[PDB]
Amino acid sequence: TDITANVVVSNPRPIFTESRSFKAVANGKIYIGQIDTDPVNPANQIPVYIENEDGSHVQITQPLIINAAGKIVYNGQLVKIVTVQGHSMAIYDANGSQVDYIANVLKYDPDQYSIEADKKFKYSVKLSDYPTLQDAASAAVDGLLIDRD
Amino acid sequence: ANVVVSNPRPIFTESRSFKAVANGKIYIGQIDTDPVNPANQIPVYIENEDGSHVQITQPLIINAAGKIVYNGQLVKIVTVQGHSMAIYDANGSQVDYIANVLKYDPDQYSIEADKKFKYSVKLSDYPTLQDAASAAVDGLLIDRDYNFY
Amino acid sequence: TDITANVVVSNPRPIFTESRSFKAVANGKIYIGQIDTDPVNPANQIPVYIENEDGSHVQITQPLIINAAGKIVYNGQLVKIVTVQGHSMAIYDANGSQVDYIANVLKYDPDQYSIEADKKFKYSVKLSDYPTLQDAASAAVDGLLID
Amino acid sequence: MQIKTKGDLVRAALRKLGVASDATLTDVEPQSMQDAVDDLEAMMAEWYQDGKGIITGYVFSDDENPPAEGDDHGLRSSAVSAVFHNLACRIAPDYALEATAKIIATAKYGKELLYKQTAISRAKRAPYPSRMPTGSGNSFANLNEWHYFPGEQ
Amino acid sequence: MQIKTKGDLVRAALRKLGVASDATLTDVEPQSMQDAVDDLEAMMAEWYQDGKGIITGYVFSDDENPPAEGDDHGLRSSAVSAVFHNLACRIAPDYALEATAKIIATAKYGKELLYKQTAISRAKRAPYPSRMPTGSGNSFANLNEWHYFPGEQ
Repeated sequence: TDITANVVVSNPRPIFTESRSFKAVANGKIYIGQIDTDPVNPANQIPVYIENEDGSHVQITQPLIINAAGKIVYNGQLVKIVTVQGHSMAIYDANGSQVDYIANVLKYDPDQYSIEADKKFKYSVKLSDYPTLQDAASAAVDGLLIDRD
Repeated sequence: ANVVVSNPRPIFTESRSFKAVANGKIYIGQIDTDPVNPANQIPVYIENEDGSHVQITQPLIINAAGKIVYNGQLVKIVTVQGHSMAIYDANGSQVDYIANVLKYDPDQYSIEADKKFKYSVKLSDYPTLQDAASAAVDGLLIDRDYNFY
Repeated sequence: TDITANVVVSNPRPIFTESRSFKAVANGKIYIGQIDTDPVNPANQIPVYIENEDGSHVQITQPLIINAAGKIVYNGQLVKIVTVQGHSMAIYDANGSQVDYIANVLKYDPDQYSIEADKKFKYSVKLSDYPTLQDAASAAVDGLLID
Repeated sequence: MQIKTKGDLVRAALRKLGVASDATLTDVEPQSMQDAVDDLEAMMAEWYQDGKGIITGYVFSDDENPPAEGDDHGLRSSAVSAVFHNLACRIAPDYALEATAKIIATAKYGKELLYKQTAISRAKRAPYPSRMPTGSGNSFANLNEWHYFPGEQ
Repeated sequence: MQIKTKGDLVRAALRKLGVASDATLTDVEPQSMQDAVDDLEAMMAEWYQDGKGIITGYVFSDDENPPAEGDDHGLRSSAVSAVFHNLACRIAPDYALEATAKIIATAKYGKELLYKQTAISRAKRAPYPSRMPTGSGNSFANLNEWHYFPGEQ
């Protein structure tokens, strides 16, 4: 009501925990691969980038290493990992067992109706809802509508 | 280089302490109602990785880690309507209550949006033009520069 | 069978835990500022809005308290504390020690897709939905379609 | 106590050595933490000697739960200041460092205080020998036909 | 005393070490304070040993209050000059600094003065053995048929 407010304040560093007990996975490898494939096989893996402050994306080796805190760590330091969406995730423990396996991380999305709805409609901003012309024009895709205000 | 890598598995913890809500119970009820009583709830469904769905009894249980478990394996639970969840500890106390996990109701709003919106589709989401035109009705867009052959 | 899937059961509250260990920040403070700046000073901070159970927003002071569990407390546990733009997070500990500092953070709100969909698409009531023509025209706004 | 977990002992030892702590720019890689935890478990098993050595509250990882670094240690509050000092002393050869004399003195003091209570409790006197008569002053064990002591048995 | 809080003890120890004071223009960093207060609690928990150790007025934080720096300590006015000197001697291993010999001598003196009163109070003589007669001079316990001493019991 007051503003759009589309950004949620949440934990900016992901946390990985064990499945049978409540404790962070220590020195547990993480593998990332294509949709519905085994990330352990090097043929199915996708590039994984580290996003520095400068905005430069530097690719690193596929097996990501977790620390005692449960967060992805590179060379002892916490890093921000960004990859192309739609990646299967396979978390492996230090011993060599399997903690979790997710075929499509986009399926673990609280709202899945929006994904289906976005495909089958036309996008066009109405002038009535936005206060001014510039705001409506900036967020406009595929034509507009001219109404009051 | 779009979506940050993160754990999408849900972890349920206590409100006033750092605990895992061992052996807790989650009730999935109807919108803006108390799900404790047995009459006022909605069905829940498991979604395996392949895509099958299985009917599940209402009193969802929580593992020792804090993740929902059926039999001995971690699972993913999907409901068709909008729901209100209530997490309880082993001793029967209330951990958290959410009147609306989603502020809107996906089913009724889906029917309304089907009634009051145009059904045209775009080529961007569909790899091939034939696949796009197969499921496209009432319009098509030709968004990306599709190659002829 | 294969019934339609619309919403998945998930935990909507985030936990802030100390780095290098597996403890929860006891009574630390969260400072939210612009993208690549220092959130501590008043100049760089950005407005912060509560999101109530019903759609509404109440502004609060920038320093955010954290309870023993690791979730932002306010008085009772507060809901989703939605801000605008992409902020920089500077989490402090109980005794003013810097836990972690991140420049660029951006996560979108999954809730309230109805408002975005209404503001997004354009209206066409069609004719197959309604039995006759008069009732179809009564509910028709800026468009109409035939069989 | 803030040192509840084994990883807390490892981090305290590393801080005492100066290698890495909370306020340091560079940090050690988790495999080093795993190796330090394994070395700590080896050290604590050698002192116990299976109940016949130093006795302190300590629970060994059963290996069923994967991360042995995360689980809690049953150490009482007094033994903590000795265990991580000794762990830091043993970790110095792992790197190129050498432990400072103060750390060595603290480890000595800690182990001595660890064993002093058990040493007091284990100082017991053996019973009378088998061929040792009981005098005529008992007047009851003497009248009960039990003139001689039973023995160590 | 103006050293009521644990933070005052930490600041005094750091100033004695020369790490952070006003005589040196540097300032105290919070994580150093947290590490030093954790080390102080560990060291003080080792000295008391559940009572069988050095007895001084001290309250151990149950961690119900998250910030343990601000809370009060029950140290009597005489033990303060020993506690922070020993704390400053212990902290220096965290950096590469080495404590000056004066600080070591002062810590020795402080600990000795801490334990001397308890040493005086705990030097008690054992009672008479069980098989020791009371002579014919008592004349009252002798008339009460209570000829022999009761014993250590």
